[PDB]
Amino acid sequence: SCAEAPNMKIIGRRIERIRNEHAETWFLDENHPYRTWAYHGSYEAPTQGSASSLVNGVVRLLSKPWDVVTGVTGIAMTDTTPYGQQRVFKEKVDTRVPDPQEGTRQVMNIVSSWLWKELGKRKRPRVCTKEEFINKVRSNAALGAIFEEEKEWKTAVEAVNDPRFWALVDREREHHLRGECHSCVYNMMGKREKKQGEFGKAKGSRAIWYMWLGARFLEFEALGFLNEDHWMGRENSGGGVEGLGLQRLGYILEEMNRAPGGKMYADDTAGWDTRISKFDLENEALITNQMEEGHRTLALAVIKYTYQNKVVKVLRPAEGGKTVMDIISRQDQRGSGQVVTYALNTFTNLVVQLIRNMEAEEVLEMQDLWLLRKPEKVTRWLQSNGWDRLKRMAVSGDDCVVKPIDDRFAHALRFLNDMGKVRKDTQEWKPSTGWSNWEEVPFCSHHFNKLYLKDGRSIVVPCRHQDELIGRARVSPGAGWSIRETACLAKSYAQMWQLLYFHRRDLRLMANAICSAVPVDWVPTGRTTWSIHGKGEWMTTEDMLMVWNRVWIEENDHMEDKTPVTKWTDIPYLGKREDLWCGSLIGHRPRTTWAENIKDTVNMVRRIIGDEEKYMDYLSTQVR
Ligand SMILES: [Zn+2]
Ligand SMILES: [Zn+2]
Repeated sequence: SCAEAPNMKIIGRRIERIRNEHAETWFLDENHPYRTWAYHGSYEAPTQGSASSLVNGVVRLLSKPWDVVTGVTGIAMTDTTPYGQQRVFKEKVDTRVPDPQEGTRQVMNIVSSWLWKELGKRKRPRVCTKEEFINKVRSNAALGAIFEEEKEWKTAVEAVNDPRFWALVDREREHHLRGECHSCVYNMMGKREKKQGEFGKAKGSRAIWYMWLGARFLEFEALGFLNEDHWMGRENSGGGVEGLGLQRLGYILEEMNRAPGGKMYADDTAGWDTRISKFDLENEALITNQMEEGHRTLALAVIKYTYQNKVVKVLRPAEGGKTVMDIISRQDQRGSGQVVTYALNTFTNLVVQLIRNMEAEEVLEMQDLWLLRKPEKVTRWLQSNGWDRLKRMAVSGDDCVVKPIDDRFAHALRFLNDMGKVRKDTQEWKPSTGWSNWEEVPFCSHHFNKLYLKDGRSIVVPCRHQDELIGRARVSPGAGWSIRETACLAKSYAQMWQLLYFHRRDLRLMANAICSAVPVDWVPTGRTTWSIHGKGEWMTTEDMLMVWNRVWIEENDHMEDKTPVTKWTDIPYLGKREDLWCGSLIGHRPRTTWAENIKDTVNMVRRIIGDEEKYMDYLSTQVR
């Protein structure tokens, strides 16, 4: 019910450009629903999104028992219509978290500037080049063109090979260096998901926003070194884990459990991106004091004009079926699709958890909440304990797992709530619940189990509820996708299961069915997960038994005995209790029928794709 006071001198340039590039249809809506955001104007626009997602036909026909399981059919029920997005905005994005008291702002100031120093000892900030951007971007990124001069392209790889795209970039950078910002504007779309189960992970209603491709280069140019040089990697950050895949996250949770201390706390912040305060964006900007003078100017141009002052375009339903685009402003919060969204969240989250250990270890008191009593004590505790507490953390974005020195961590909440990083689904002052067994700790939408191998070895495999994995695969990201295109996406989900969730009985059988129903020569396409830890080693025509040995045996630094595994039958499953607990259907009437007649179902899918294609029998590589 307060703010914004829009800094019109910084954002007003882009406002009048969007206004005057639509000056015939620009108007001011008196009935706009934006309470905590700064409204600027509206103009007519076509509709976008869909009330429901299309279902992958190949995966659906090969997963009949789950047509009645609400846990998997609900994942395809995402809503992206302008009405569905506005329902998310008024609930999760149109908020205002009160300012932390002055004493709390001091701790964040001290700890943040301390971590940037530790993070930049073995590393050196630098500018990122044009060729680094051309090699990193995939053929189909988000073009995100919003202006007239920016809609000259159709694909992302097409733009980067055109000297015209790098001409618009040079002008905006020259606009930045002169003190203005002319074209860095966010596109915002929303997803309202019909959800969920009790403790189902990963997917909730959220807002997705990103800038256009040229703006994200200037973003990647000034601060892209955080991702390219692996500043949030575990080797350099201690508590980070950037770069490690789902085949390695389990070992860290096990590594932490052996160290002495209390329980393992994996509390989850509700709406982490929205809970970012204007003081945290200042503390994240402390990295600017380590850059060369040419770099420092480019960085502040991105920070002041893209991070600390944002302009967003949002759709909204109007009268008579027509829709309309809104222009709004916001000074705090984090855009979900900023180039360094993951790195800046991992940093801030490390600072938050570092502070929470202080409140538990009786370093900070309620005195310090409203005014720092003795600020000389904060820097002392960080140098004799700060790095020891980072190495007992695992932070990936807004996901964190902390191993405190004792169980006073569960009650250290006053500094946490004042910083706005409130916990999800808990009373404001109820102590946090901890985990005694690391194999139950949630982290990155997964728990991690220890799989004992046939020859006396062991890997730590990732695991999650089975309905979330089948439901995701049954989703086709767009209409008009061909039969071949949907089959290649089905092959990607199947071969991903063969690499990470092979220990699940239903997933290995369904994967062998999909691989037996999709032609053997066809190259898998698509994106099976948007998580940073899904490195995508399954996107290949290579024999999945070969790639299994590479990520679990050959290149596993936790596996000293590197003797290869020859058969798929030599790799066990989880215990039937653990498999059933995570959503398996072993023993049920319809699942047993589906397993018996899976060859008949695979043969029918083969006829949809074509009798002419060459197929392989991956079901005969499994007898049990
Ligand atoms: Zn700009
Ligand atoms: Zn499990």
